[PDB]
Amino acid sequence: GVYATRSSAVRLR
Amino acid sequence: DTRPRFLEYSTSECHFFNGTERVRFLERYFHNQEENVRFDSDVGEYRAVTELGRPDAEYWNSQKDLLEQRRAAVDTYCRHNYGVGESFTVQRRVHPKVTVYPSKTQPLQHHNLLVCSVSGFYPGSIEVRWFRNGQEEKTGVVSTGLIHNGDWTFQTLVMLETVPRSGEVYTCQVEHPSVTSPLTVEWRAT
Amino acid sequence: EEHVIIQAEFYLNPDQSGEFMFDFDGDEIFHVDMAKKETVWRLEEFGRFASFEAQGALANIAVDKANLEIMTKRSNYTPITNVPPEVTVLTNSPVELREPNVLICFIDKFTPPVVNVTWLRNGKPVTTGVSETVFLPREDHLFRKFHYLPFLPSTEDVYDCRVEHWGLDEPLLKHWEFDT
Ligand SMILES: *[C@@H]1O[C@H](CO)[C@@H](O)[C@H](O)[C@H]1NC(C)=O
Ligand SMILES: *[C@@H]1O[C@H](CO)[C@@H](O)[C@H](O)[C@H]1NC(C)=O
Repeated sequence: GVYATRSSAVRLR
Repeated sequence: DTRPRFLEYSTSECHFFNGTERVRFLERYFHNQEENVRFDSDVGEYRAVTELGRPDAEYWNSQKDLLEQRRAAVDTYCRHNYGVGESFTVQRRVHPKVTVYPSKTQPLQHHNLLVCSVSGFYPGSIEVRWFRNGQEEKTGVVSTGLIHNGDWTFQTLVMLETVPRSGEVYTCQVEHPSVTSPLTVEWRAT
Repeated sequence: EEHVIIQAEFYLNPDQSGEFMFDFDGDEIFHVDMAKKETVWRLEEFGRFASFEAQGALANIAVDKANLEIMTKRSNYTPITNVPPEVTVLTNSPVELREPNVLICFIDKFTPPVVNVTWLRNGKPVTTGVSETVFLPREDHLFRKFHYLPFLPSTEDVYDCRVEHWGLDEPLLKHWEFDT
């Protein structure tokens, strides 16, 4: 099986 | 180096109850040890933890695609990753090694400390008790507490403060999820 | 809970250091070597049962780096407060003379995640057979770290784990010697 990454969100600039 | 440091830190946490029957997902964003914004699957939206995170909670809650990614995470991310490593994490069981050796509360003392060493086990839940001649010893028991070795094994030392008399037999008893019956090891006073 | 899986990641300035790892109930499942852009399994055998695309971690680190720049401006360049570590030296099993054992140096409750660790045998730096973990997460969001030194127990050898951290005025040395 393949571990999934939870992508990170980019903060407001 | 005395230059100021700036640390950006984030966790994506999956909390499992009763297998994967109940699952909670938490995404947390930190800056210099201060948590300022989080997503909690109990809520279904981002919430500011501090004022510094308010712009991001509002910004991220305006992104419907991001929110629905996070709302599905307990399934697509948490339950998925749980299944991926289940055989070698959740079902990991390593038998403890149990030995007993005498010690001293201070140098220049007679052997007045019995050490029950319980090592190399996984998971970390363990129960260690002392007996003397078939009777449980509940006083004078001191321990290291549960020690993590950082390598998917644990250990503990459970010590009994006692003055052994000739012919006395002490027993260390250990319970651990890897066994369905208690492990016992005896020590005899010379 | 019954189990908790945590994906932890950070990026640090001005060191330009990033880390990405998975934690299961306090143990590391794997981390990503940023230099080699490769997955590193905590136990070798893990790699035979599962896999991970390291490129996913590199992408998150790029986001963490971007988010750091944004937060540093927002907080008016407020520096992190150093929290110095607690250090404990122990063996992974009861010591028996001439019986191969492992010294463990546990570095705990510190931030930022930067440390200099040296093993000393009789006051001399030793690097043979040493190993270490990456920075591991805590519930209070401080960090921990493990260093290991395999050794042959003797009555004529003493050991120290020496730890340097910006929160410390002087290096912290934790001692080990054969117990009578
Ligand atoms: C940063 O400085 C600006 C400009 O003076 C100020 O408005 C803001 O409140 C400050 N933010 C802090 C101290 O977190
Ligand atoms: C580690 O040592 C290097 C020198 O090799 C130094 O520049 C750095 O500041 C040290 N780090 C810590 C945390 O003391």
